[PDB]
Amino acid sequence: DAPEKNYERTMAILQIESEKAELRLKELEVRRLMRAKGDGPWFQYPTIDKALIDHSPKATPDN
Amino acid sequence: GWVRPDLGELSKVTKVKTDRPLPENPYHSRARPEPNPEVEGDLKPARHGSRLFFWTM
Ligand SMILES: CCCCCCCCCCCCCCCCCC(=O)OC[C@H](COP(=O)([O-])OC[C@H](O)COP(=O)([O-])OC[C@H](COC(=O)CCCCCCCCCCCCCCCCC)OC(=O)CCCCCCCCCCCCCCCCC)OC(=O)CCCCCCCCCCCCCCCCC
Repeated sequence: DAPEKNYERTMAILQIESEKAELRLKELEVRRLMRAKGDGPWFQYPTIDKALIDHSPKATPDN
Repeated sequence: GWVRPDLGELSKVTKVKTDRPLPENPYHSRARPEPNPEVEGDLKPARHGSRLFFWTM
């Protein structure tokens, strides 16, 4: 191969691998913040659905 | 002149005209927590795949 080919192919490899490495570091930091705060789409453990609540007028008033 | 109600009448659900306001918060509920933001936008493919150590896809 030409040294141009190896050289620019190496630059392509280094761009792809450095972008993957920065995305992995961002993935670690995103997971840390979402586990700490719970305000992301991940780590959303379920609570009780409020579509189960009966809002009908019950038998006794004080409720 | 009082007619005794027939079988079925005293168990009806009636309507009542009131002059008091409707209780706007009878449970005294405070402000609800703001929900988590949903996802919006189209689904682009994964940037350079799985990124699992050396697997390029
Ligand atoms: C126009 C329309 C039509 C177009 C058609 C174009 C193609 C025409 C031909 C059609 C057929 C296409 C076949 C697939 C394409 C080539 C794939 C390839 O070479 O990938 C290079 C792949 C990565 O190299 P690359 O230079 O970065 O990428 C070049 C391409 O861009 C590769 O592309 P990529 O980077 O996008 O690849 C994605 C990713 C690239 O890979 C990675 O990201 C790296 C991680 C790969 C897995 C490493 C695992 C290591 C630990 C386990 C090791 C297991 C033991 C080894 C095998 C023991 C014996 C069975 O793939 C994987 O992760 C898949 C897992 C590995 C399977 C590869 C395909 C095998 C198909 C045939 C299997 C036959 C048996 C062979 C032995 C089984 C094991 C390969 O090479 C390796 O990982 C090394 C192993 C060799 C690959 C298999 C070679 C296939 C041909 C085998 C012929 C001889 C068979 C002899 C008999 C049976 C065995 C005794």
